[PDB]
Amino acid sequence: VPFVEDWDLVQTLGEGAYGEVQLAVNRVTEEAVAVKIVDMKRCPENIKKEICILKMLNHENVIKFYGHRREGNIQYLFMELASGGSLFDRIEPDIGMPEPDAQRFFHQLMAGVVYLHGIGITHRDIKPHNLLLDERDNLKIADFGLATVFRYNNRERLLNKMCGTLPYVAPELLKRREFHAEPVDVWSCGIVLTAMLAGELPWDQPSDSCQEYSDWKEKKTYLNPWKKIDSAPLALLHKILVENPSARITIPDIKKDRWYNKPLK
Ligand SMILES: COc1cc(C(=O)N2CCC(N3CCN(C)CC3)CC2)ccc1Nc1ncc2c(n1)N(C)c1ccccc1C(=O)N2C
Repeated sequence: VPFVEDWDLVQTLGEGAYGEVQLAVNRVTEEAVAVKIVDMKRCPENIKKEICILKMLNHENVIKFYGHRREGNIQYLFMELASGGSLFDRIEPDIGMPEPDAQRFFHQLMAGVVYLHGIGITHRDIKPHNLLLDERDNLKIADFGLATVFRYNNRERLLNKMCGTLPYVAPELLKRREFHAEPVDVWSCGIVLTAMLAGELPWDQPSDSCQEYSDWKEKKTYLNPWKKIDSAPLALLHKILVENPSARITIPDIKKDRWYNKPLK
């Protein structure tokens, strides 16, 4: 039975490259939090950056950082517990989920992304495994290990590093030497929305050599996953998944969309 200062580490909630996440229970107060354990030896620069960004975050749709402790080579990051687990586990394969549930989660995801963008942070790996749920099914954006600053002192910096998850990544990230941060997070949110409504990802990657990607650019929406999605949400996906990032819809314009504003069950 291991432990750190006043807390005991009681079960493994997830694993991952750098380490694992444990459910941590304060023996005394009985509060329960999640602890991300990282083996600094197994990079120490990387956690310096992650903790720094983590301390900036204060929003109801973003995971909260409570503090940390270095104990020799291991860093313990104390963070909010999302006891409903992941959005990934609410998606039925080949089905999706009810449209009203998808719309609610989409609203919550936009609120968290507008918050991050407004403090000049980009997440860079939005996908259902990184979107967690509290006990009342409120969404929380999680995993800031690839996050970075894109605006500082009111001045934007373009990105150049390749990163993320291929099926969710925007096409400019594969084709351009440097690109703007915000339209890349908007694109990944569009892939999430397709997942929630269809239970299927549309392509392996958004390249000219991928047939499924070519089929979309040729507007063949009688094919899957598109043919499973109602016309109203499909019209929003046509404005998000636009190849040219400067023609792609922005978040203030998403908030004006017809489906975004439709009252549902
Ligand atoms: C009790 O908290 C968690 C539980 C589980 C999990 O295995 N289940 C099993 C099914 C369970 N029920 C759902 C409701 N249903 C009616 C019954 C079944 C939901 C929870 C998964 C994750 C939980 N919480 C959690 N918090 C923060 C993380 C993190 N993980 N990890 C692992 C992360 C994973 C991805 C990205 C970021 C994190 C992370 O940084 N933290 C802090």
